[PDB]
Amino acid sequence: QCVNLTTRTQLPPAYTNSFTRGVYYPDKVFRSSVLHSTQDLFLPFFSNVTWFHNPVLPFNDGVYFASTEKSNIIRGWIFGTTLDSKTQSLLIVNNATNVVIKVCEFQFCNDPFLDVYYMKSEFRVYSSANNCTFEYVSQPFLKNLREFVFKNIDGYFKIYSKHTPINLVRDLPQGFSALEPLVDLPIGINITRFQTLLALHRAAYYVGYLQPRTFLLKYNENGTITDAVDCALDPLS
Amino acid sequence: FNGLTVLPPLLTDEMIAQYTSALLAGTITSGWTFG
Amino acid sequence: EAEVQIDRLITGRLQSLQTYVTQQLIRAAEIRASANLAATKMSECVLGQS
Amino acid sequence: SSTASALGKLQDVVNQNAQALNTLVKQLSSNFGAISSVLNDILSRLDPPEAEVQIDRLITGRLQSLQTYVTQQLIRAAEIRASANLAATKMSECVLGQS
Amino acid sequence: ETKCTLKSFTVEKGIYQTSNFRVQPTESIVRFPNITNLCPFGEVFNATRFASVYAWNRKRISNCVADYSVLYNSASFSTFKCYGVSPTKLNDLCFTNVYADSFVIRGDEVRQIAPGQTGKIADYNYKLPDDFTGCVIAWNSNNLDSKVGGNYNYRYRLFRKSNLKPFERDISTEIYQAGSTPCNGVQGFNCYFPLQSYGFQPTNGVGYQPYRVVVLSFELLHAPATVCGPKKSTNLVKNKCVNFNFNGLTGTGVLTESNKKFLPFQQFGRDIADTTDAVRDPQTLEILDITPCSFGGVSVITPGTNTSNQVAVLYQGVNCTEVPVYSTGSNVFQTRAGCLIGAEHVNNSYECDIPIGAGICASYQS
Amino acid sequence: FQTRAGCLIGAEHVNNSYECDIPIGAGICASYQS
Amino acid sequence: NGLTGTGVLTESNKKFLPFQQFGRDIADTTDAVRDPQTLEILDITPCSFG
Amino acid sequence: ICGDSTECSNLLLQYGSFCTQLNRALTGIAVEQDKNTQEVFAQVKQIYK
Amino acid sequence: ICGDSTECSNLLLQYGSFCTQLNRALTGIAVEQDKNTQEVFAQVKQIYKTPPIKDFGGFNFSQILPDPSKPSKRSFIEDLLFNKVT
Ligand SMILES: *[C@@H]1O[C@H](CO)[C@@H](O[C@@H]2O[C@H](CO)[C@@H](O)[C@H](O)[C@H]2NC(C)=O)[C@H](O)[C@H]1NC(C)=O
Ligand SMILES: *[C@@H]1O[C@H](CO)[C@@H](O[C@@H]2O[C@H](CO)[C@@H](O)[C@H](O)[C@H]2NC(C)=O)[C@H](O)[C@H]1NC(C)=O
Ligand SMILES: *[C@@H]1O[C@H](CO)[C@@H](O[C@@H]2O[C@H](CO)[C@@H](O)[C@H](O)[C@H]2NC(C)=O)[C@H](O)[C@H]1NC(C)=O
Ligand SMILES: *[C@@H]1O[C@H](CO)[C@@H](O[C@@H]2O[C@H](CO)[C@@H](O)[C@H](O)[C@H]2NC(C)=O)[C@H](O)[C@H]1NC(C)=O
Ligand SMILES: *[C@@H]1O[C@H](CO)[C@@H](O[C@@H]2O[C@H](CO)[C@@H](O)[C@H](O)[C@H]2NC(C)=O)[C@H](O)[C@H]1NC(C)=O
Ligand SMILES: *[C@@H]1O[C@H](CO)[C@@H](O[C@@H]2O[C@H](CO)[C@@H](O)[C@H](O)[C@H]2NC(C)=O)[C@H](O)[C@H]1NC(C)=O
Ligand SMILES: *[C@@H]1O[C@H](CO)[C@@H](O)[C@H](O)[C@H]1NC(C)=O
Ligand SMILES: *[C@@H]1O[C@H](CO)[C@@H](O)[C@H](O)[C@H]1NC(C)=O
Ligand SMILES: *[C@@H]1O[C@H](CO)[C@@H](O)[C@H](O)[C@H]1NC(C)=O
Ligand SMILES: *[C@@H]1O[C@H](CO)[C@@H](O)[C@H](O)[C@H]1NC(C)=O
Ligand SMILES: *[C@@H]1O[C@H](CO)[C@@H](O)[C@H](O)[C@H]1NC(C)=O
Ligand SMILES: *[C@@H]1O[C@H](CO)[C@@H](O)[C@H](O)[C@H]1NC(C)=O
Repeated sequence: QCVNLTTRTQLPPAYTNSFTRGVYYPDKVFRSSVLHSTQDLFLPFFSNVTWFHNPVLPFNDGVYFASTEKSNIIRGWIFGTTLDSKTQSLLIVNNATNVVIKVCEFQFCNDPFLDVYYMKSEFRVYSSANNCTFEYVSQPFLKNLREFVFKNIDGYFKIYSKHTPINLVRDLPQGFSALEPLVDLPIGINITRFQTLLALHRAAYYVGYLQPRTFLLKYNENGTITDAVDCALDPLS
Repeated sequence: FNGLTVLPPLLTDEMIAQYTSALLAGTITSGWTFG
Repeated sequence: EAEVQIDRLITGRLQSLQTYVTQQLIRAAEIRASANLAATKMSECVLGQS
Repeated sequence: SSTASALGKLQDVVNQNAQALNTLVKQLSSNFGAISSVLNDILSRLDPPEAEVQIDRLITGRLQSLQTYVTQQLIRAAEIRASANLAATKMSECVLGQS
Repeated sequence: ETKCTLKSFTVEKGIYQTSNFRVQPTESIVRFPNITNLCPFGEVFNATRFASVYAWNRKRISNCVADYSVLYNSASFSTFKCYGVSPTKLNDLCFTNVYADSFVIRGDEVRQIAPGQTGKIADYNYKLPDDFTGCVIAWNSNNLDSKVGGNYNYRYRLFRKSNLKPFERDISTEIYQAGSTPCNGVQGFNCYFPLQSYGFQPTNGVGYQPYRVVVLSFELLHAPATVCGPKKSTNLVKNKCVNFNFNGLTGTGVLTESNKKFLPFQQFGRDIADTTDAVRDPQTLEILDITPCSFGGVSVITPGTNTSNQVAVLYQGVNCTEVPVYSTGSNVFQTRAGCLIGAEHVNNSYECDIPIGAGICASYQS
Repeated sequence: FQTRAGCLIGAEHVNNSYECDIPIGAGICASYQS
Repeated sequence: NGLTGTGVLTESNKKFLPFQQFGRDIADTTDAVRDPQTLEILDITPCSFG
Repeated sequence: ICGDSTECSNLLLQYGSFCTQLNRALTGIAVEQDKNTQEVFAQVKQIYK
Repeated sequence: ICGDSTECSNLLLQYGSFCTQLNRALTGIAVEQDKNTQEVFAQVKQIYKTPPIKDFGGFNFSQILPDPSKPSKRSFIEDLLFNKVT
């Protein structure tokens, strides 16, 4: 139940600096007052990250998705190859109540949207859903930046998340914050592209890509990652 | 070569010869006092 | 089985390299002793009368 | 009192000893070509007629590492003995009399 | 012991190092989660229809209690062969994410399913990794999977551009260009369909009757345990040198209450040189602690068998709290080098005869 | 800069001569000022 | 001609006797080869590393 | 011991740090040689003529 | 090597007397350390003591003589040396 979006809004694909974001806990082992070196997928320091002020973007290996959203406009995500019923598709929705994760052969139009009526009840993102594979429900995820990391390893979809209040106007803060592991989806899907959802009334977010490399991580007294060093960045590194 | 290298010494031969010359001039002229 | 053959080659070459390193260490120790003797002789019999 | 790094030699000796111990204890976490680096898992997970092969791989690797450590210790002890002999001679000649 | 170690019947004055000392464990503790639901295995083993080899059925099972004893003793299986695990120990282990693959193959191809094995099914239909861990079960299905009218529904891959990948599924059906000219969707010269059908008939002899094969694959500690076997859970014991089997992690030591500040997602910490220090019990979710039981070398101080035959015993680096033949012996002395039994402490000070350590040493008088 | 020991990047060559503090080799060495 | 290896090739003034195909110095290290078509002597040196 | 081979490097990887200490010993030897020469020959405060 | 495993000990038992050889060297090393210290420091037969009144012709040795106030009975320089290095 959707039609083509006539008002083709254009989000300028600007470029900004990655700085030192994209650090997450790599394992499930506690440590304290130790400097540990680990090799894994990470966001390289001081790289370009794309800024949007809805197009189609490839999944590649892993995705760092950040949003300095206000009033919680962002709703969910769509994952798949061609976003049609012919191939398995995945949907994440975070509405006012419990979040829903769905894996079915869903069908979508050109520009799916959620929309709100001002009494808030509207959902026509998809068009058809015949064969379903996985269903899940969890606690809702939600001036305040929210960062997520999506990885697909060995038939496991890892989602790491972290939200922190922000006061800077536009650019990503030049601070440090690790990303705790949030959810593991134990379903194997061949994802290659993904989308985004907005809560329109009836647009700034940053996207970066990961690469495999080695990091050095310092644990404080209480076991919280507090500082990091990227190996292949500079002779001093 | 097959992964092996030889590194040059820090002191070149001219400097060693200069040290020997300095020592010998000092011992000729000043005796043992310069030690 | 290629990996087994590679394992044999690896362990043999590692053993040879270890032997070379140990021999170099012994020779270096002896050379250091000789150098200390030379330094003492230079200090005593050149800068003074013994 | 003011200037630091004036006692480099003793600190270097301590550092070398600690580093040797650290690498020796860290060598315990290597597969050495086996299927696991922990002996209890291979014991309690697999059938003995080739668990013995895995244990043999672990044994030979660890024994080789221990031998190398012992040889390094011997060399270091020799040089320390030479230094101690020099110190004893110096203290006998320059403290108990005028050189 | 001194005489045996020195390989002599006479021992001169001195202190010798004979053997070592360790504290034996006392009891056992087992701690498992409170999960008791059964595991579905007859659903997949007794399925009426199995898919073809190229479309082998893939199933994922987790969060269940599986008893392998009732399947180990079953005689309905012609072939029962595992690689990385001894079958009798499957009832004593816990895994996560068990994968089951079921298919139907010919009788003579059973050997093809093996790590480091080459053939036709092994490289064109189902490639097994060289380091694969798991088990394979095979059994003849000529009585039910063979039709007198002929079974052509079962097909196997015959041609491909190159070799497959381990644990890869291929369902693409395109004409194969066997020559130097495109087929253009025409199955003629140098043009064949990559799938070849079967002629399963009951009248056929051995080597052609249908065979049903199910393979199981596991993992080795990549997530908190979810699928174990039927086992009994004991309670927790404190301040005792005991051995534990915490969720498959087996180890011996003394368990102590620890104040380490975990975070809501870690299961067990450690420290420098990857030594397992603290753990979390599954049922109660408490921050425990692991410390090795006391151990250390022992030494004998003797004045020489030439003179006397009484000795003293020194336990190195051992606090005088867990000493236990010398359970009592004589008065016991405590030093910076350990504990000493069989000698009497005095207030005097003489020259050193038999060096002991920390500035103290012993001599014969007793 | 090209030296008997190899090639050096990120340093400037001067005509003076000071005491050697960070030995490089072949009779030359580098220091901090740059 | 079946002799395989990595390196950089230069002109060489070595004079092979009319029936050899390649040369070496010590420890079986090939240094010069003769191309089967032009029939001339070249020189092989390893690629830089350090 | 591998001569630029990927599989050889992967197989060697599971032997632990057998090569850090070798280079450490060799560097120690080189530094010792330099110190030997410096301490045997450099015994003059100035350069006389 | 074995970490309290009987099977590992049995398998190691057929490797000859390597462990006796290994343990026989470390003991010699320790004895050598003890002898080194003893032969470098134990140079005198009696423990001499300085007189309580100190008038050494104007020289002032107060920084090197032991300090009775400190529990360690070490001099100032020795305390500085002990604190300087880990
Ligand atoms: C995952 O999906 C992508 C499509 O998003 C697949 O890419 C296709 O690969 C085939 C084989 O080379 C090509 O013929 C197609 O043109 C590709 N499609 C696109 C859109 O590029 C990919 O093969 C899939 N991977 C798996 C393992 O199924
Ligand atoms: C949803 O599931 C049905 C049931 O399997 C699919 O229908 C089958 O699709 C396969 C695809 O090749 C065919 O081979 C079968 O013959 C179909 N069977 C029937 C009874 O229709 C259906 O295609 C699935 N939907 C989508 C979009 O893939
Ligand atoms: C590690 O955790 C401890 C325990 O909470 C922290 O110590 C106290 O923490 C509380 C609450 O955070 C503070 O109100 C106290 O002032 C802290 N006491 C002290 C002596 O610091 C400790 O601060 C934490 N460390 C870090 C680096 O966050
Ligand atoms: C598949 O079905 C067979 C029945 O033909 C099961 O085998 C019997 O299971 C019952 C269970 O109560 C036992 O009492 C019998 O002794 C079993 N054998 C026979 C010959 O009847 C078999 O267990 C089923 N498969 C699985 C995996 O459970
Ligand atoms: C040997 O063990 C005993 C028992 O643990 C130690 O005695 C404890 O000492 C501490 C420190 O003074 C006290 O807090 C405890 O209350 C004592 N416990 C008991 C039961 O007495 C003793 O200190 C240990 N000896 C050494 C040398 O460490
Ligand atoms: C010898 O030197 C020490 C200092 O090394 C002198 O001790 C100082 O004495 C003055 C006057 O009594 C005090 O103000 C200082 O605080 C003392 N310094 C220390 C470090 O204690 C000592 O007086 C000197 N002795 C003589 C005889 O001159
Ligand atoms: C980032 O993108 C800009 C495009 O304007 C480009 O000029 C810049 O070189 C890029 N950064 C890096 C590190 O390549
Ligand atoms: C939000 O999603 C949940 C999914 O469980 C659904 O039950 C609920 O009705 C949704 N609320 C609205 C306002 O759409
Ligand atoms: C399992 O159930 C028991 C029974 O109440 C409870 O005491 C225990 O905490 C539970 N453990 C888990 C991990 O749910
Ligand atoms: C030790 O033995 C000698 C002869 O073997 C003997 O003369 C001496 O008395 C013995 N020492 C004793 C008994 O203390
Ligand atoms: C000797 O030691 C004991 C205990 O070891 C002590 O009671 C006694 O006071 C000390 N002095 C004398 C003179 O006995
Ligand atoms: C001094 O340095 C300059 C710049 O590096 C160089 O051109 C010149 O040749 C050097 N020597 C003299 C004598 O100027």
